[PDB]
Amino acid sequence: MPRLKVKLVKSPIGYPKDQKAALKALGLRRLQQERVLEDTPAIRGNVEKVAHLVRVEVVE
Amino acid sequence: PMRRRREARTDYHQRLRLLKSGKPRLVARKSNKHVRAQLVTPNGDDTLASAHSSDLAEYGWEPTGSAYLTGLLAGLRAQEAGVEEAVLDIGLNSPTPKVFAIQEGAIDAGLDI
Amino acid sequence: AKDGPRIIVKMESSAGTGFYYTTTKNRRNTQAKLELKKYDPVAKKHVVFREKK
Amino acid sequence: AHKKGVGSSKNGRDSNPKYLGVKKFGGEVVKAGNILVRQRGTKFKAGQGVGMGRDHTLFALSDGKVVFINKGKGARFISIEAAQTE
Amino acid sequence: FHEMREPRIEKVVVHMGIGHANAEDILGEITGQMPVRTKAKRTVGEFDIREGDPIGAKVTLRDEMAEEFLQTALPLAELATSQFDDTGNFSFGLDVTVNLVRPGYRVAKRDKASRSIPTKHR
Amino acid sequence: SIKPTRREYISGIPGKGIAQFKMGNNTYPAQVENVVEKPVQIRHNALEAARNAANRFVQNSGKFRIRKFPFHVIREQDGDGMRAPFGKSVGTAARSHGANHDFIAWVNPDPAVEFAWRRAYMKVTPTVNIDSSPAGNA
Amino acid sequence: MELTAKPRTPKQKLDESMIAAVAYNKENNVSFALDRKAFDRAFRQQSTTGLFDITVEGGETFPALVKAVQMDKRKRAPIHVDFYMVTYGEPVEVSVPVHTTGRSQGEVQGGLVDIVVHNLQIVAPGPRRIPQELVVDVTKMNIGDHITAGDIKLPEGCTLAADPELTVVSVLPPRLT
RNA sequence: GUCGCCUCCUAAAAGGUAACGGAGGCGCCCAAAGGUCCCCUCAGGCGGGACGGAAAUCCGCCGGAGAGCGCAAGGGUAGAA
RNA sequence: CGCUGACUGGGGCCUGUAGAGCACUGAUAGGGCUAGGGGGCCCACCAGCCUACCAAACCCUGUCAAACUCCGAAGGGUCCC
RNA sequence: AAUCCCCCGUGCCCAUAGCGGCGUGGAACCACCCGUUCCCAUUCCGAACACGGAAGUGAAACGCGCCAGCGCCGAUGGUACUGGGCGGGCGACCGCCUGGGAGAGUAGGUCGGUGCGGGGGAU
Repeated sequence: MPRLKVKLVKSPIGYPKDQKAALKALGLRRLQQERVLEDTPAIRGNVEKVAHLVRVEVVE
Repeated sequence: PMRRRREARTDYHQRLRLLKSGKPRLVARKSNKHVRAQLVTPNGDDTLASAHSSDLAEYGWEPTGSAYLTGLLAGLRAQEAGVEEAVLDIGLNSPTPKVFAIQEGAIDAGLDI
Repeated sequence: AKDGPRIIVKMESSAGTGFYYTTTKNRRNTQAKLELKKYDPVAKKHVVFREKK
Repeated sequence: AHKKGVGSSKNGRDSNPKYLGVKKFGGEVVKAGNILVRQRGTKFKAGQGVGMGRDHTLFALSDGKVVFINKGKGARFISIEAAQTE
Repeated sequence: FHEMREPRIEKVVVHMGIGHANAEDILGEITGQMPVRTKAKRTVGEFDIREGDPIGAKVTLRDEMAEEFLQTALPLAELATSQFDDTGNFSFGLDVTVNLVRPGYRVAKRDKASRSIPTKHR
Repeated sequence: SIKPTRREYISGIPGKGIAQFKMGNNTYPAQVENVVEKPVQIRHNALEAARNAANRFVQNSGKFRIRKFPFHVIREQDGDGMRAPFGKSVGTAARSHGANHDFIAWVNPDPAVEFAWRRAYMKVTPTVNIDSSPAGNA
Repeated sequence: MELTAKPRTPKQKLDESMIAAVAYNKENNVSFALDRKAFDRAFRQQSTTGLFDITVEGGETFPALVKAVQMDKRKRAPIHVDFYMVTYGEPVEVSVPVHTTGRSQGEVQGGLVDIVVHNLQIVAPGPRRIPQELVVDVTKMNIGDHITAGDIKLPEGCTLAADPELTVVSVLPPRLT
């Protein structure tokens, strides 16, 4: 159940529409914060696309 | 042209005309030497050798009768299956006097048309 | 309509009396006093139908 | 009191062609595929086209409608498994 | 098989046509297969500009009929030479032609596998 | 890349007016030639010309071949002033797609023609690349 | 001559000193090897104009070399080649050159010259059987003359994977005839 | 100059967008291009003969229909409109 | 009203620019084969003759297109999970 | 009558079935064929459509096979273009990082593959 642990970086300030949603989606409130999830290609996708967005970590 | 637009003679599409609906492609394939028809009905349907000149030998009554019967019977064979109202199939040439013949078959055959 | 004495002339046609009429556009172009066809006035149904008007 | 020349300048107006309902959705006895009105609908989906194969619309009811040549008038039925006994 | 290539009639026309009414009626009496076709063009090489008129006369006649004609009509023509054209066939006179009929002729009639008639059979 | 109104409504179907292709002489191996790297609606005229002056200085054997040719064109001042601009044509050429097979100084041993083309580059306009072909130049 | 590689790495490979180049042969291929340095030398000789081969693991020392490729890129420095051998007695697709001399006819007297849209000659003689350098020049040149396929004049191996009358090599006015 | 409406291109590939940006058509008509039932296989090129030497008319071969459809384009499409 | 929404993963079905491509079309170059105009020669109704100048069309070597495309992705769409 | 070989009606896959070169089949099959008063029928003739019937024939359409010349199909490694991310040059533009990745271009592949029924051909 590869549990994913991402953080916040490079404010999406003014950056692509959607991209943001992928923000509020994955669950992204305040800045430079850390959240985690299951691999799930879903959640996965989003995040990834967000790529440069911040940082992903394989945790649990 | 597309396969059916460079050769010539057929009209298959004047078959698809009845295809739309009405009942079985009471299609009647001819070849003088004799007459042979099936029953292509919609849905990758099939047939039931309803009437053929050989099925019951080819007799010795030429055109006339042949048909007269081949049909009738045919019509007989089918209405045993569970059809009822079947659409005609000029298969080819113009409802020639043959044709017309067979035709009779069906009709007389009680298989409405 | 746009009444244009140009081979373009609008006309109708009675129903032997079937009573009234029914719409139609025309053109002297050919066959002048020519104009017949059947329909069905409130009068039963069908009925010969001259067109002239 | 007339109009001029050597000014080609001649904007064009509007249309509104589509595939409405695209391929394989909730089928409703209504405007099937469109790109030629006066159209003459057909039965179920359509697969005939200046392309080769065919197209299914896992959606079945009364009928749909054509577009005059394009797409490819319907006829290759295809009610859909969602048309059996309740 | 020398029972092949070895000939057996095949068509054979004989006609005429003037920038024109009836002259073809002199045509009907000599045979029995009236030709009714429309020549044309649009110039003044004879006063034939009219590009859509009925002047072309052509009394088709292969087999059977042609026979009676090849017959009662083959005596008054005096030549027998040159007038012999490639495509096994030839045309003389006020307008008449006839085509050969080697064994590999017909096929050229099929809508399908229309063998462009090989040049060793014809 | 603004281009024209159509190949037969505005200005399309011409000869473009120029001085044909081939010159110099044959040659099986010796690969002597010229190409570029610059992008530019190659200045027709300028073009036509150029190449030519090329022959002007040589004469005979050296594939004075040349693989170019404009075929579309610009437009500007004609009518009112500056606003709603109709169009008056003038000056067709062809896009020198960021480098490519220009013209060829092709022949056995005849640099007396290499220098030529050379003189041919000098000219031209958009810089140009001096080069050889499969093998080089002998 | 040598050239190695065949894993799955084109970018870096396609970079530095090693240029891609598939191991092509009737029936089988194998990751691209070779190198951007060998291509040089050899290629420099006369790619599909003679033929050799390299020893990679002594594997299969065979000929056929290149039947395609390109210095493509703008720069004019190839990258990503094709390689196919032929240990068979079927060798067809054989395109080897053909040279004249200078026979004086339209040139050293008429200044006139001659185009040679030909030069090469993709034919198919006696498989694994061709003179890396075949010459044929019956001479002739000047005025509005021209020679091409048809005439030609083929020695031994009777192929011609080609046709008659077509881009042979004529004589045109380097100025005027 | 120009304002309505029909098509192309512009629209970046769902749909759809300026420009006094490109080019071109319409304010008709056809009583029979109407409805069906029944039949047809184009242009063209080549080869052979009247009046015919472009350019017919017939006869014999070759043909993803390039002819065909009152009108502008574009889609269609002989199975055929 | 209450998990339906932007967004992502999956699955069909579509559009067909960029690119590329020459058999549709319109260019366009080097050339071969050829008949149209030449052109010089028997004086030339000769319509017989050779060949260095212009060409049409078919063939090879090549190349440009928004109102070209047998080819075709980036991607966007839309219903469902 | 509930297995293969063949021919015949005939369907799907819209050329890996088309072109064409040679060939083979007629006991069975099928056509060509033999005639034309009446059904119907040619703007001209029963050529095609058409009714009746042996002999004759496999020539022709046709069916199975062999042949790559024309076609049609068509990979791998490969280059353009580009969704996304970030750098260089005032410059038309160049490059990098990450997933997508064609046509043409050599290999080669093709001379259909497969449904249902009818006649037989295999006690």
